[PDB]
Amino acid sequence: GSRSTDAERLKHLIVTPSGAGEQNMIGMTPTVIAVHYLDETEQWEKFGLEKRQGALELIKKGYTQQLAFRQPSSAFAAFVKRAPSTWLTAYVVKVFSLAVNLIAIDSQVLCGAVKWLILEKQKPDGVFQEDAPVIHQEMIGGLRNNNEKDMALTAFVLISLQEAKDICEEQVNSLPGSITKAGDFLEANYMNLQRSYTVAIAGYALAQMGRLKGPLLNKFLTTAKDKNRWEDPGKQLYNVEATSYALLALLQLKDFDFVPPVVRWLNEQRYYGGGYGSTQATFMVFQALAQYQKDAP
Amino acid sequence: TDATIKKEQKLIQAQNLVREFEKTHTVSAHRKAQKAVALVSFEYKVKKMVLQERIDNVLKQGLVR
Repeated sequence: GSRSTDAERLKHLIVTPSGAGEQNMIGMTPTVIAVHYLDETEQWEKFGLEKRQGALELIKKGYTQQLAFRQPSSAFAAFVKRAPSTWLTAYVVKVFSLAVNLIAIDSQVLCGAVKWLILEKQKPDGVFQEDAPVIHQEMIGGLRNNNEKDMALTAFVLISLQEAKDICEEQVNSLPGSITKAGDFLEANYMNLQRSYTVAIAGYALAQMGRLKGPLLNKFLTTAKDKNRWEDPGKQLYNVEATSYALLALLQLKDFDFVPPVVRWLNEQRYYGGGYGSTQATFMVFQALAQYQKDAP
Repeated sequence: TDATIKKEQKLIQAQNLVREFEKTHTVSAHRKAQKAVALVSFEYKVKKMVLQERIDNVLKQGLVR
């Protein structure tokens, strides 16, 4: 294991959530992940154990406020009368799943969203579609790129369902089958991917269900630049997000030999999240580093 | 009916961990307790509420590492 990221570098991540259906999640993100990371690296003592309760209060505040945008179908959108967003509903599931360890979260809100995604937004071929893009295109990270959207979005949604599985297993009968179908889609087109971003995000999705191996794993690994990062010509934030998904995949594979260089690269970026368009990069870099701290030998 | 057993187990797990939390008052114990409770079936909505309230009260007292 490597040294943890100094808690002092993350004090700006304790934020007050505000705005509508999308903006509330943009504010909720940094706080949830900061607490998640500080919890795992146990830096509260050497930082302010009382600040945690405060952060928790802000998370509860974000959660309740998000419920005002839960539509009758269990889906989410910037406004209750706006067509529901596949990506946002999936992201809400993603964030709430990690926050299950911090505050009370209604399983039916989480699993209701999961059920809606499966029943309403998944094609018979396994693909997940977005029929009402979020207003804040800057909050979806690398998924903003139009190329390989079916793979990228399907991977993103699959990740959410996978992280929600433990919580929703007993109440969403179709969950297992949905995941299988999504995986099948990713598998049949993985070798054809051209973007390091899609390779990384889809790689993690496949790795979680033990399907990242053989030539797929070879593709995933060889896509990395200097064996320490997954990048494409574009915003650096997308590469930080991509490489974070890649780290999570490697951890899932237990490939601790390939891990050190990746973690070193991420730390060397000295990216501490926050700010316009940082949502995916902030959530992912810290989810990935926290997981690293938790698993890595 | 293994589901009946699973659900009862989750409830047992949640109860133990919540009790453990009331004992130690640590972040680690808080997290396990909170997630455990989250896993308790709606079938036990009442004790689930009672268990959540117990978590909320331990936090009101303050954590210690």
